[PDB]
Amino acid sequence: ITQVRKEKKGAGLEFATPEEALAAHERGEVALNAPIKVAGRETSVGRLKYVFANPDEALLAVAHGIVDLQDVVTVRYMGKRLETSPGRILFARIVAEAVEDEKVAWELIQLDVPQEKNSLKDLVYQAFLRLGMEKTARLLDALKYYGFTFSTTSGITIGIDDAVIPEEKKQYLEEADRKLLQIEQAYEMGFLTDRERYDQILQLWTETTEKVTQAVFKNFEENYP
Amino acid sequence: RQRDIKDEVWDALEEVIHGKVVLLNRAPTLHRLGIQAFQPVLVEGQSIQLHPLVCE
Amino acid sequence: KLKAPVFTVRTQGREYGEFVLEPLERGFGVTLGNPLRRILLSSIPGTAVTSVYIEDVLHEFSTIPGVKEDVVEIILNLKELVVRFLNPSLQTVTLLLKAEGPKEVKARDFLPVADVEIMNPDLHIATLEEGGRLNMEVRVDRGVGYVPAEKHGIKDRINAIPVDAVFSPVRRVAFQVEDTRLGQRTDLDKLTLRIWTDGSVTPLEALNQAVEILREHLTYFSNP
Amino acid sequence: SKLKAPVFTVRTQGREYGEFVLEPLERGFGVTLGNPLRRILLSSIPGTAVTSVYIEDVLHEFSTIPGVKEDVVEIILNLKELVVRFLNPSLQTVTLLLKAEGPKEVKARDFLPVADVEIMNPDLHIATLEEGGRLNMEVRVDRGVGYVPAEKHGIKDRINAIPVDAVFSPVRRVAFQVEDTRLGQRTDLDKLTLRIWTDGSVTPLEALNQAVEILREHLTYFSNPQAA
Amino acid sequence: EAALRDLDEEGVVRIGAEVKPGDILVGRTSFKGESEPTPEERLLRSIFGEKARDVKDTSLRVPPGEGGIVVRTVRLRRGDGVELKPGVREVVRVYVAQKRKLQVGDKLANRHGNKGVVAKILPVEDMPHLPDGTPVDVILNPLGVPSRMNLGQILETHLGLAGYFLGQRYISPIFDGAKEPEIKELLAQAFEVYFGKRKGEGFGVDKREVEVLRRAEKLGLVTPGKTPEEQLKELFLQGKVVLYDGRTGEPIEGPIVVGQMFIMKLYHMVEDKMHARSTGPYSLITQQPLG
Amino acid sequence: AEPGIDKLFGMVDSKYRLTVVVAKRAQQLLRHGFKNTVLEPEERPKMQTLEGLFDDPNAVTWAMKELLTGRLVFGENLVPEDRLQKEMERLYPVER
Amino acid sequence: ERVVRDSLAALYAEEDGEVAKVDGNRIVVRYEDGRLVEYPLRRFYRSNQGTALDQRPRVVVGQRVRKGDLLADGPASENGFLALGQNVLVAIMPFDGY
Ligand SMILES: [Mg+2]
Ligand SMILES: [Mg+2]
Ligand SMILES: [Mg+2]
Repeated sequence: ITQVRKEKKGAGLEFATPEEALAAHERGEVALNAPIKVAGRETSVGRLKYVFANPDEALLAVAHGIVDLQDVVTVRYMGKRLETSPGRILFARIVAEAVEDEKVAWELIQLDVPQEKNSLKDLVYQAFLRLGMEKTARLLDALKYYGFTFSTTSGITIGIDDAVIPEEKKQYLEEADRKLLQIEQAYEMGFLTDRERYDQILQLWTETTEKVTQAVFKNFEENYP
Repeated sequence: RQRDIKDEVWDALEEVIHGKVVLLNRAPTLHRLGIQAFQPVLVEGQSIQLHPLVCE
Repeated sequence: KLKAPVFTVRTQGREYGEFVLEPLERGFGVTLGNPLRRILLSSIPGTAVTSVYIEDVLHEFSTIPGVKEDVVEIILNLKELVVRFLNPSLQTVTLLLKAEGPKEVKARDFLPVADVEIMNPDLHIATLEEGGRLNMEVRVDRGVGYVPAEKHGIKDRINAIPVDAVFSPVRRVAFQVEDTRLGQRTDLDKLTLRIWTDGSVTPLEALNQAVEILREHLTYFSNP
Repeated sequence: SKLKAPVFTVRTQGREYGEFVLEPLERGFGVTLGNPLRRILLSSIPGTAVTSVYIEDVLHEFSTIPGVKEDVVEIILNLKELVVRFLNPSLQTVTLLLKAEGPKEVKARDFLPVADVEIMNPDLHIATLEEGGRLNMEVRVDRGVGYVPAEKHGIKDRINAIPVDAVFSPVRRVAFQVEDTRLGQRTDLDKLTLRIWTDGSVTPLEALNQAVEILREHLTYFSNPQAA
Repeated sequence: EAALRDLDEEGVVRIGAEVKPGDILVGRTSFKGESEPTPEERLLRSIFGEKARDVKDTSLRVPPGEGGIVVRTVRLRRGDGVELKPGVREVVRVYVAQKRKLQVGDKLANRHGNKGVVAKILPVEDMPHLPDGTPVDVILNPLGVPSRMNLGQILETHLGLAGYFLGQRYISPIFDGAKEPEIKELLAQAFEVYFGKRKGEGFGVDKREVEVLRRAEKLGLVTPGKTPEEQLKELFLQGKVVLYDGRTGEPIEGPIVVGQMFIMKLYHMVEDKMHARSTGPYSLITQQPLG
Repeated sequence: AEPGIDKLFGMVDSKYRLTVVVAKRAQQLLRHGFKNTVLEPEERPKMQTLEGLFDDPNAVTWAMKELLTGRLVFGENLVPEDRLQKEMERLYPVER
Repeated sequence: ERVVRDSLAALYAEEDGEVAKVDGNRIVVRYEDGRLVEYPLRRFYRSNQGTALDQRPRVVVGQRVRKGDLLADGPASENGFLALGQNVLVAIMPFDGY
């Protein structure tokens, strides 16, 4: 619920007046969350189109299908005009009600990141320091309840097509097969001892392996986040 | 005898455990948190129910 | 077979209620709580600001000379206006606000209307400076649920700004089902329902209305 | 602008299958109405079930019978599939009698007929009897709700009777379908179709009706508030 | 008489009786060790005027947590082609059968090393289910796969989905088996069976299916511009389906891998392992509780 | 968490001292059938049976809730042990 | 099938023949030689581990059997195939912490 959508249809278009942006979105030319610049603002359609007075309004909109929890939007929360998703507002509220202290709760969370293992561990620690173990125990039970609830309906699953083999893999193997031949030649003509040829083949494959790890993850990060 | 066991005995048991804790232990007990105190909630079934956040 | 359950209410004024139904046969906690929640968030009749006109304002993303807020902020404050119709006949008003000079405009400053009550008169709308002027007309409609401004797109004149219509008097619903036991019936449900409203309808009223809507829909399985 | 009573349509195939359409409904009410009814249909509709079995010369479930191919565990599994309709609403229980012998494949058809009692699946295979095989059974069928394991109810009409797990529900399956529809100038309205499969003991429409009734009665429970 | 109800003339429980913890399987009496009664016992006897008997109850009883149906007795008594070790006059053995239903705390596993204890048994109306109303049987967590790296169980499930709708089984020999393309062909056929059935029965695509296709399009799983049916088919060929939450009627927000899997119940049953003690026997030398 | 545990830990120089105070107080309440309680009737901890609400039987729960009122005194060498026992028997006779 | 066969988890026809008698308890087969061979079936026997060893007939009276055809399924055998569990319908998804 705390990751945000990053979309490509809009692809960094320039607009003068926000209504031009909303119309381009109406025509199906700019994705709701694609980064654009309206009069050099570096904003997106969702932040202009959806402007909620308070968390209750934004979550009511989510309940009615207007926006999803990961859509970036504008919300007014504690006298601030925030550009954030309704899911991050919901997370802030989970902390706030668990610990019954909206001001401290606001100081405690990092609002502009997806919550993961380290940010949640830091939240538990700061809560322990600032609010004591009784309130931290209730925070922990709230995080458990809402994490379990949201993971059920999220759509997380595993099929064989989720282990996405990136294209670069084949190139990095062809490249490798090339350099191997190179090394083989240098051994044929006594330039490399056996130990040196062995060490060089191993270095080649250590580096190729790291390269394909980077390519797997870059493919996920750019195309299947 | 199990077929002699009434119903108001389960209610009596519930008054017996009120506010009391039991110790749960998982071996090997590598540090002190291999033992922790819990308020038992009585359940049907034969398994102990353990809270997710203490598993680590 | 199970004894009729007891219904327990706990209220804090007009804004918040918790409701408890136990014991229920296994599963009936979510069987009742999910429909009632869906209904409480979509079909409880209320009112909302649907349109705003401000003198010398072209579009929504404008700024107002001599007023501290931008138009966006005044519209946000208008979405928080709680207006209650006293006459079931009435379906839509237009509320008017003129003021100027250094002053903080509240919701009280709207010119009153026949059978129109304003539950939150201390609600801030704007602050005006020396030589600041505020001339606005706001359209207030009856309705249900939540309708984005573009959806209804209503306009009395060319520079009227359509407002996201927060009809729902219910601000939030939460429910929880807990296992409970009646003797040695072991998997019974205890439903706890929590309702937040703006105050025009109470939590308890909102709930009675939701159960009535549901019962009524159940009568439609009658005559093929 | 407030939508009013929709049209209710009924399509039935035999006593087994039914489709129940309601349209148009306000947006989101397809789910608000379909899913509570699916939950009630699958969990709370009264029906009938074999609850106990006496077989002559059999002391317990873990047995064989000379001249019968099936062991008794398999015979009880076969009887768990018997569908029995009570035509008299007052009737709570029936003992079906079966007496078979010789070479034959005993089906559910072979029970002795009983006033106001109908076997809905008379081709249900019960047991293969061989030359010299004999089978003499009394099976007790009860009315009930939900799933009651043999361990829970312990029903024995006589000393050597075997209690049987009772799944009383007559509902075999429930789906519902929410489709897009429109009325005049309104859009995103719901068309709700409940699809109900039963065993014939009680028809789809009867099930839908007592499900509606169960829900209505539960809505009654919000009537007499109390202070916490 | 209630304690002896199911004991035969000779004191052995009868075939077919249901025995529960505490019930007698074999009645037995032993002569008492020579004891002068404590003065409190002498007085209590005088008050009730009852001669203390000469034998005591030493019967075989069903231990805690056990029981079932008695299905056999064997009775070897001396003086009968029967001779026992010196001094024993008779041995009795009683065989007791139980039918064990799956319960919370029992261990399930598949052939790829996925193993787990049953933590929750849900009523059918709470189970995730297909649009046609079919609930699933078991819910396995995806967090068990990435660090375990046992993807055979995923392919098995994909092919199970095909087999489910085609009414067929497969032999996929190790290192010589079904490949992804052949599994995709079979999933296309199975899709035609699963979806053309609907298209014939007079139904179109559900509003909830459209919401899940919208999410699927954003996840990169389906081609934008194709019809509902073509996108559902793309998902199905990835082995995924729209799934409804039985508690709400609302769809899971992404398509879910669903299929047939072969799962075993292992011989680690909580019925055999649960055990508690308040007091009990102590050791001879150490005077510590026995194990 | 135990209600008020952070304040209870705030009251002592060593966490183990709180456990000694709590346990000795619990024993004192059990010995005198709770007649020596510093709680007011509306402050008494309760337990919901089937019949209705009754006194919580757990003397450690009582002792912690009493500690939280400031009405107990704890420390070393407050009073000789036999004088304390005899005065508590005088003020609150033990059941026979 | 080979695992069921090599572990004696099933009875198979000794030669070609015809089934004369079929019981929960026993199968009588008439072989080509004319001889009448009787096969007692082990029923609800206790294994070393307390699991149940019982054989269930999988033929019928009059059926023609060739050498090596299945006469009876033992434990964890379904028509002569190793049957160590169930085929269940599975969803791969988190579910509320359970
Ligand atoms: Mg807008
Ligand atoms: Mg902060
Ligand atoms: Mg429950």
